[PDB]
Amino acid sequence: DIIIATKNGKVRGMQLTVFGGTVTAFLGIPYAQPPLGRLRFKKPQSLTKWSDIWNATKYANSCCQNIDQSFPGFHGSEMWNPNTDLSEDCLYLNVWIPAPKPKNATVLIWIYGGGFQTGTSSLHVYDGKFLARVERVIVVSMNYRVGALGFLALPGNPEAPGNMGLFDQQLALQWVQKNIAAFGGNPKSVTLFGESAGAASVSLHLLSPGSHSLFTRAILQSGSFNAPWAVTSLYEARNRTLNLAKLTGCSRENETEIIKCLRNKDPQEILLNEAFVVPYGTPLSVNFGPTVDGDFLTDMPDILLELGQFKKTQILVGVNKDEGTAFLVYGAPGFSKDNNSIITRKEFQEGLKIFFPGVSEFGKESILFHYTDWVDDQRPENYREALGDVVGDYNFICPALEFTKKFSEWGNNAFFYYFEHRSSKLPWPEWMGVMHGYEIEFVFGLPLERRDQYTKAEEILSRSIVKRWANFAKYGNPQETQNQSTSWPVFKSTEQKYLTLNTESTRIMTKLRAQQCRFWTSFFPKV
Ligand SMILES: O=C(Nc1cccc2ccccc12)c1ccc(CN2CCC[C@H](C(=O)NCCCNc3c4c(nc5ccccc35)CCCC4)C2)cc1
Ligand SMILES: *[C@@H]1O[C@H](CO[C@@H]2O[C@@H](C)[C@@H](O)[C@@H](O)[C@@H]2O)[C@@H](O[C@@H]2O[C@H](CO)[C@@H](O)[C@H](O)[C@H]2NC(C)=O)[C@H](O)[C@H]1NC(C)=O
Ligand SMILES: *[C@@H]1O[C@H](CO[C@@H]2O[C@@H](C)[C@@H](O)[C@@H](O)[C@@H]2O)[C@@H](O[C@@H]2O[C@H](CO)[C@@H](O)[C@H](O)[C@H]2NC(C)=O)[C@H](O)[C@H]1NC(C)=O
Ligand SMILES: *[C@@H]1O[C@H](CO)[C@@H](O)[C@H](O)[C@H]1NC(C)=O
Ligand SMILES: *[C@@H]1O[C@H](CO)[C@@H](O)[C@H](O)[C@H]1NC(C)=O
Ligand SMILES: *[C@@H]1O[C@H](CO)[C@@H](O)[C@H](O)[C@H]1NC(C)=O
Ligand SMILES: *[C@@H]1O[C@H](CO)[C@@H](O)[C@H](O)[C@H]1NC(C)=O
Ligand SMILES: [Cl-]
Ligand SMILES: [Cl-]
Ligand SMILES: [Cl-]
Ligand SMILES: [Cl-]
Ligand SMILES: [Cl-]
Ligand SMILES: [Cl-]
Ligand SMILES: [Cl-]
Repeated sequence: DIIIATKNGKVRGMQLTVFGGTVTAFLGIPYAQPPLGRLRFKKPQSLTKWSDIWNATKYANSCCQNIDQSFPGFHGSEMWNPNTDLSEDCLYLNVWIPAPKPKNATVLIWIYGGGFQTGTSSLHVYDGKFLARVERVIVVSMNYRVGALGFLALPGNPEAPGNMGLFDQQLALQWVQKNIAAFGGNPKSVTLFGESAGAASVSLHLLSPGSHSLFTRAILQSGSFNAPWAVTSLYEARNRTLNLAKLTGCSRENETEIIKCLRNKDPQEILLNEAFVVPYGTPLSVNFGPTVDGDFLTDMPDILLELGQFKKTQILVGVNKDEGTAFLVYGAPGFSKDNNSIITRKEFQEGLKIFFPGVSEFGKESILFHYTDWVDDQRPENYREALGDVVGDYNFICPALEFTKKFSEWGNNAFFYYFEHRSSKLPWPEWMGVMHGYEIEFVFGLPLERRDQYTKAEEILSRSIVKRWANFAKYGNPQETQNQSTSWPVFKSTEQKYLTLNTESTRIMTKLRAQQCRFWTSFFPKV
C-alpha cells in the first residue's frame, strides 16, 4: 500500500511488476475542477481539497472527442482511438515513479498529439512504466481538452477565450511543481516531451511566459508551432465559432449568449457539428486549435520565434522518414492501405487539391514542379512517393528544421534526429514506410519487453533511444556514453548536423531535406 500526501489530499497508487522489478503507478489523479456546466469552455479552475484517499489505480476518463472510423477493427488505426470512457470530466494525470522511491529523480512530462482534436494519455504506447523502471525517471502524463471543448475561441471573452487545452496542460505542469517532490521527484529537473500536436504544444510552452518556470528542457517529436496546421488564425477561429453556433442553432448577437447557448448542448451535439465548421478542409483538419489569445500566447508565435522571445534552454527535435504517408489513406484518390497505391499524375494532382484546398492553381503547379523532377520517369511509384513527401515535408520536416535553426540561433544547444526505422510489427503496409507516430513506442521502450514480437535489433535501438532521451532530460545532453555510440552533435544553423536513428548504422548527416525545405520555407509561403 503506497500512499502519497499531495497538497489537496492523499492518493493511493498501485505496484507494477516490470522487468523483474517494480514501478509504482498513480493513474488518474485529478488536477483541476471538472470543466462541466458553467465551467465548460472556460480556463481550468483550481481543485478543492479532499480529505480521504483518492484511489489512483486506473486510468481516468478520456476527454470528449470524435473517433476514427475509417478502418474499423484494424489495429493500425484503432491503437490511436481512446481506451477509456469519454467524458467532459477528464482533467486527470498519471505518475509513474521508480521502486524503491527515488530521492530527487528527473521528471518526464508527456503531452500526446492527435491534432488538438483527439488523443489520450492512457494509450498503450504512452505507458511510462518502462521509462520509470529502466532509467529511474518519473513519468507524468495528463489528459487535456481537445477540439472545440478545448480550443473554441472568442478572443478576449473569458467565456471561451481559446487555448483552454493548453491551460489544462499548464495547470498540470503546475501540479508537478507543487507536488512531485512528495513522489520523490525533482521539480527543478522537468523535461516536457510530446509528439505531433503534443510536440507543437511543447513548443508553445517554450513561448508562453506563464510556463517558463514550470519546466527545464523540451523534446519535440514530429511537431512544432510553426507547422501550418498548428495555430488557428483569429479569423478562422471566429469564422469557425460562428459556423458551430449556426450549426447548433446557437447563433445570437450577444457573443456571451452564444456561449451560454453552447453550454446547454450535450457534448455529442458539439462533436458532430465540429467536423463541418471548416468548409474546404484537409484530411484530419485541425478545426479548433491554439490561437493568439493574448493570455497563453501574446503575439503571433512566428514573430516570437523570429525575435528570440522564448525560454532559453536545450531542445531535442526530430522527425520520421515518412511522416506524410498516414494521411494519404484518409482521402487521397487511388490510395489504400490494402494495395500498393500506384497513382498516376492526374491522381497526384487531385491529391494536391485534397491537401491544399484553398491554394491557387499556380501554387499547386509549383508543388508539382518541385517534386516531379524524376531521376527515372518510368518508376511507377513516382507520384505515390512524391505525394507523401509533399505532405511530410510541408507539415512536419521543414517546419521542425526551421524551428530548430531559429531557436538555436539564440545560443542554446539543440539536437536534431531523423528516425528511419520501420517497426517489424507495423500493421500498415510497407509502402507507407516510417509513419507518423511510430517512433513513440521506441521512445517509451516497448521493444524492451521481450514478451512482445519486436526483434533483438529493435530492442537495442529502443534501449539506446531511451538512454539518450533520459540523458537529455537529466543532463541536457542526448549521448549514449557507454557502448561506443555515435556522438550526437549539436545542431547549428550553419552546419545543421543531425543524427539518424535506425537498427543498422547510426549516422551523422547534414542539411536534411535542404532542396525540399527551401521550397516550402522560402517560396511557398508567398503563394
Ligand atoms: O491529426 C490531425 N491532424 C493533423 C495533424 C498534424 C499534421 C497534419 C497534416 C495533414 C493533415 C492533417 C494533420 C487530426 C485532425 C482531426 C481529428 C479528429 N477526427 C477524429 C475522428 C475522425 C478523424 C480521424 O480519422 N482521425 C484519426 C486520428 C488517429 N491518428 C493517428 C495518430 C498518429 N499516427 C497515425 C498513423 C496512422 C493512422 C492514424 C494515426 C500520430 C499520433 C497522433 C494520432 C479526425 C483527429 C486528428
Ligand atoms: C466562413 O463561414 C461562411 C459560412 O459557413 C457555412 O455555414 C456553416 C454553418 C458551415 O456549414 C460551413 O460548412 C458553411 O460553409 C462560409 O461561407 C461559405 O463559403 C463557401 C465557400 O467559401 C460557399 O460554398 C458556401 O456557400 C458559403 N456558405 C455561406 C452560408 O455563406 C465562408 O466561406 C467561411 N470562410 C471564409 C474565409 O469566409
Ligand atoms: C487501390 O485501392 C483503391 C481503393 O479502392 C477500394 O479499395 C480496394 C482495396 C478495393 O477493395 C476496391 O474495390 C475499393 O474501391 C483504388 O481506388 C479506386 O480505383 C478505382 C479504379 O481505379 C476507382 O473507380 C475508385 O473510385 C477508386 N476508389 C478510391 C480512390 O477510393 C485503387 O485503384 C487501387 N489501386 C491499386 C494499384 O490497386
Ligand atoms: C480505495 O481502495 C481501497 C483498497 O482496496 C479500498 O479499501 C477503498 O474502499 C477504496 N476507496 C474507494 C472510495 O473506492
Ligand atoms: C534536488 O536537486 C536540486 C537541484 O537540482 C537541489 O537544490 C535540491 O535540494 C535537491 N533536493 C533533494 C536532494 O531532496
Ligand atoms: C450581453 O452583453 C453584455 C455586454 O454587451 C454583457 O454584459 C451581458 O452579460 C450579456 N448578456 C448576458 C445575459 O450575459
Ligand atoms: C550497453 O551495453 C550493456 C552491456 O554491454 C547493456 O547491458 C546495456 O543495456 C547497454 N546500454 C545501452 C543504453 O545501450
Ligand atoms: Cl489498450
Ligand atoms: Cl477528417
Ligand atoms: Cl510522368
Ligand atoms: Cl560531425
Ligand atoms: Cl553539408
Ligand atoms: Cl544550406
Ligand atoms: Cl525553390
